[PDB]
Amino acid sequence: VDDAIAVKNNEVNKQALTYTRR
Amino acid sequence: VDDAIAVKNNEVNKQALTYTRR
Amino acid sequence: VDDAIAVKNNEVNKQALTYTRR
Amino acid sequence: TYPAENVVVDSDPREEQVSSESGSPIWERMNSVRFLHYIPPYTGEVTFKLSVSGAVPGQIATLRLPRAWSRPWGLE
Amino acid sequence: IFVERVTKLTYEWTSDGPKGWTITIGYKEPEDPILKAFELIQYINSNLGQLGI
Amino acid sequence: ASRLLDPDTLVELEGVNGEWFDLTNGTEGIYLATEVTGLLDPPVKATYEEPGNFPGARYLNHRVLRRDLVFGVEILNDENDETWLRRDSAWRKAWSFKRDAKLHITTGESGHRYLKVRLFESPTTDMVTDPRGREVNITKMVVVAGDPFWYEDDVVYPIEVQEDTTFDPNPLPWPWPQPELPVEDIEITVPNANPTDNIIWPKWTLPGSSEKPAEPYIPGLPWLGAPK
Amino acid sequence: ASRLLDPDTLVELEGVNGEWFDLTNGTEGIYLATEVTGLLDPPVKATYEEPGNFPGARYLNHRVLRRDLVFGVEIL
Amino acid sequence: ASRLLDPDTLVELEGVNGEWFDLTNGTEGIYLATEVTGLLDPPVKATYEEPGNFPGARYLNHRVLRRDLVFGVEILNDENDETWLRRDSAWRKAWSFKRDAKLHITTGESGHRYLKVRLFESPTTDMVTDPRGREVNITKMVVVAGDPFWYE
Amino acid sequence: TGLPTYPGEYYTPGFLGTYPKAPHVVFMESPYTGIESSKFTYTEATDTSFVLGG
Amino acid sequence: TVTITADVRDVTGQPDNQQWVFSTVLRQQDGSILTQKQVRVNPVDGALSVELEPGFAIVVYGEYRWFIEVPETDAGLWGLIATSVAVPPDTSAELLADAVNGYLDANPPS
Amino acid sequence: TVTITADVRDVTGQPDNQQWVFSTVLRQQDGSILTQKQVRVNPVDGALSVELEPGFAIVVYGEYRWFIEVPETDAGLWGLIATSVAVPPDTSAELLADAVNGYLDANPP
Amino acid sequence: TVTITADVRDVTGQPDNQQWVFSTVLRQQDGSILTQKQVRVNPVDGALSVELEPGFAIVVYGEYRWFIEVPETDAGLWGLIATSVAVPPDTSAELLADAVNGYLDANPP
Amino acid sequence: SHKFEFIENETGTASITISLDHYLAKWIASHKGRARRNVHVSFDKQGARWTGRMD
Amino acid sequence: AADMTTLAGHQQLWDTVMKRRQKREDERIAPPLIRLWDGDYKLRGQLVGER
Amino acid sequence: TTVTATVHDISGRPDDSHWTFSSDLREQDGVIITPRVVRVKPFNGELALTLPPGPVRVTHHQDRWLIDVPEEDSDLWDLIEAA
Repeated sequence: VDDAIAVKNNEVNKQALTYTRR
Repeated sequence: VDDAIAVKNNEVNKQALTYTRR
Repeated sequence: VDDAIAVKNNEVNKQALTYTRR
Repeated sequence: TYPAENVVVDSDPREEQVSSESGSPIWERMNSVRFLHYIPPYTGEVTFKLSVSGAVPGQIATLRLPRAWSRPWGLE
Repeated sequence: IFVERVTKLTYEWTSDGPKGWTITIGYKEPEDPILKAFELIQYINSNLGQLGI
Repeated sequence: ASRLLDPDTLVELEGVNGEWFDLTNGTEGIYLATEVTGLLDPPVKATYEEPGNFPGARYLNHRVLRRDLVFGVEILNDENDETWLRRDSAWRKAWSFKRDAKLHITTGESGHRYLKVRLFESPTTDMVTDPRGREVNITKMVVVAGDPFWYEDDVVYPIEVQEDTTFDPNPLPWPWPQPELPVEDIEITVPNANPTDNIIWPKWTLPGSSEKPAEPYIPGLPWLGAPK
Repeated sequence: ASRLLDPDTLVELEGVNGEWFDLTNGTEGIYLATEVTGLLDPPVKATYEEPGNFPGARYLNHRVLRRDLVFGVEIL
Repeated sequence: ASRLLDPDTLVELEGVNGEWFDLTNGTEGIYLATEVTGLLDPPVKATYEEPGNFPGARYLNHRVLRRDLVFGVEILNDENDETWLRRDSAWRKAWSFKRDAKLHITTGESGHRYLKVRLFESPTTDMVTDPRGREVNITKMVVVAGDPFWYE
Repeated sequence: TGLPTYPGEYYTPGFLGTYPKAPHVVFMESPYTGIESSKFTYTEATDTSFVLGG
Repeated sequence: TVTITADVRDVTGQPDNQQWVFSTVLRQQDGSILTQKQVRVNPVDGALSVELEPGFAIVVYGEYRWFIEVPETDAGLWGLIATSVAVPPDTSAELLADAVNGYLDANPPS
Repeated sequence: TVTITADVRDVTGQPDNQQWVFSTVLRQQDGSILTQKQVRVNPVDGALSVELEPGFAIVVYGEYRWFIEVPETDAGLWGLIATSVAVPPDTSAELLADAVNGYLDANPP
Repeated sequence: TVTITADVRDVTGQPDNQQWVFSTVLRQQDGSILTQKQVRVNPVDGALSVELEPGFAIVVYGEYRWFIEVPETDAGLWGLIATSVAVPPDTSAELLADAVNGYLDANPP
Repeated sequence: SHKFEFIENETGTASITISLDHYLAKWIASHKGRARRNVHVSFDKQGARWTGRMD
Repeated sequence: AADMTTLAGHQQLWDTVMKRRQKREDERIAPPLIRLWDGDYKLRGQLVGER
Repeated sequence: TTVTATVHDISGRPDDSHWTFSSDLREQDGVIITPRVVRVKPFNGELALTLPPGPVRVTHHQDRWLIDVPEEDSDLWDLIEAA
């Protein structure tokens, strides 16, 4: 379901902040 | 399930044309 | 569902080795 | 010659809240002020006070009040 | 009321009619993390081009 | 006490071409059948959230859904243009997916209300054998009211201007200093602003100026004439 | 008052070779069996949306679908 | 040896407009209708884990959930403003999704307690034939208490 | 501090549109909204002085 | 247009705002047709007030139905109903009051 | 109009705050119409206090149902309950043994 | 009120904290109405102590039920259980006394 | 719900999911109310302390 | 134009605004006009019947 | 042939609930009159309509009548009570 891909997308977005900044 | 992942992949491949060229 | 995303993640990790050396 | 800016005001948040007979964009001149408040269920007597400037005797406004019931009968 | 500019408009239509509009008000970062990876790669390739000059 | 229960209930359909059916008395050879779902209250979705690792849940919101109304019509097979076939054709012609028919219900206890209705699925008839050879056929209706309530006519109250409040625009700064314009105050009392179980959003119809604007309008240019 | 219901309904198949079958009279030994599904009206997908918190739904589309006919034939 | 079982149990509903229904005696023409689910205990989610290869499981938590309360009410069809239609509308007026009604239980063995109750689904009567022509009708109630305890 | 003024393309029959002088559009997320789903993000400022050069 | 009126309470003197229902048989008044439409009136803060057309009307309230002739003037509603309402069931306080009277008085000097 | 009161306790002398219930039949009092509405009253910290209109009233308390006559001036509730059970309307003017010799008592204010 | 007491233990000499139930029939005593509320008392470390109003009370414990008369001064609960009456005394005389005393309080000399 | 991650010699992250009716979620939302605008968290457990700033 | 002096003209104004709402409803469900053009921008045709 | 009425509730307000008009199939003044059951709605409690002379069926909720319509113009109550 779309929601399961959306949940894992949101976790990867919060872990990408280890590696990037504005 | 694997069909929905294949659809999500085709949408990202299209949006990546904003940010890429040969 | 989560196991299918995990299988596809493992296959992408094996294919990324074409493009990377640690 | 266009109709004057005679208007329908509709308080409902789903629709364009002010519309003119002319098709003039009078709702854009509201500066994002909105009508916000409904008449609650089972509301009896209410007094509505309007004010007008620039009008002449013989012009009328109207107040229009829908009647929508959850059921085909009962609920009075 | 929070005000700023419409930065992205998406439209979608299917054989069941319109899906409507996706509107972004203000400057949101790409929702798919991979599109944020491509956005950083575009920035590098432009910098890497001027460093070669 | 001893009593026959014979209700006053009258059910009528007005179709998308303005043709009418009495589903109670069946003067068009059509009657409402013994299965109805989706009269009375419309469906509601109620949403709750977990309050963290604590007892119970918290209310968020609720929403009225579309009214999915499921019913049958019994169609009597008589002679000439009163055949089942002709009546089932006449019945099908009353309904649309795009245009609202309206279902009217009348009682002595509440008067008259109507529901605006459309097809959600195509009408069905069971065809175990040729329906032209059957003495009655039931057609199944799956219908939607996307505006889910029951309507009376909308009440209109007139509000009359009685003082001339016209003024000269030309002496004024822009925009006009509304604290020093001439003003009339109009009061209207409504005895029953909302009898119903639902919230009511009022509407107003307001008269614009009776006096001609200060400048003509040129399509393709901004009209600078507003201040005067 | 008193009547026999005896319709004049004729059902025929013309095949892909121009061969004909009368399924009412069975002069070729074949009759339409009881229980037919898919004559009369074709199936339709009505599309509605229920977004936000306003009461009810919006109509978006309706499409006439592929008609499926399920039937049987009695072969003597 | 020999007894009638006749308990003093009183069930009352206090509506969102402060109207009252006695659901034991039906002086407003309404009675509680046989099968009730949810009066006597709130649902609980007990969480356990079974990781690795130990025998058994480890407890992590338990939480009291919102309580679903499913019941019906028998509405008698009498004359004048005491028809089924007047009673089922008066009954409907006592209930809300947004405001809380109170369901009051009194028993001599333990006194008076009440539950704060909301609609969860719209009340429904089956309509095999016109409800007004039936001599009684059952309105089905699906009700929620998000605060799941019985208060003094 | 003055009372709001409008561009003269308003008042004109059949016009619709935004000029930056006078925004009008509000998407209300209050009851009876009509919007299908939403995400609002607020991001704080993350940097007090800038260093440049090389 | 005759105003029929009453003040309506429960046993504690608090207002009762349960609806009162007015209707008629079909008949003609001053040339217009009067229909059987049930007019439902709320008491407002316990005050009931309704415009009715003269002649026959039906009043309904809870279990009760009463028939009234709306008089051509401005009457109070209990006066039209009263003949059709059963008297409150006789209870004994007047007997006990008499029996506890009939003193032989105390008159202490302190 | 008229106030009826009681102090209401359990066998341990602590307050009992269960509801009393008050109603009447449809009738006219001081001009007004009095309806059949069942009014529910909770004692507060053990004090029961209710405004009641004069004349006939019904009092329900658990299993019990007393028919009472509200006096024209303020009173204790238990005197009205006691009157209702001790003197049925058929009491035949038995005159109470001079109210049991009046209990041989009286006092001025 | 009067304090009524017992020491409560199991056959092994450990204290037994299961609840005792106290109630009465509806009556007036002093200025107050006493209600049919069932009041549940835990023994504390096996000491049962409860303050009761004098006169008729009902004691319940497990399967057993007893009609005690509470005396005017402090007493052991077992002496009242051993002397418990077969069936409740009537209030017929008390209801007449209350009705007269009420009507007298409604209009003094 | 909540989550936090400690990484050796690298930036860990944390998140909190919260109801909007919570008095602290209303305080995070109202930037009008915080004269000193940054928001910091501490998670304390078994002598360990995760601390960080809202992105 | 409608007569603002009488209720019949307030009804005509209402019915004019309700007609404009209906045209906006029909325009929101209408698909875009799609056209295909060649390398020198000549029109090939309008596309209708895409999935 | 013109018929009129004013229609009210017991409180003298308009009753705009629909009346119903129909006939048997017949010819009057060279026009065929069909069995179609026309719903007619009072406006501000007034109703006015044209009817062909001779028999007409009138209905209002459960009330049914068979009026006989004259050449001259007339009030609907006077026609209804003549049944």
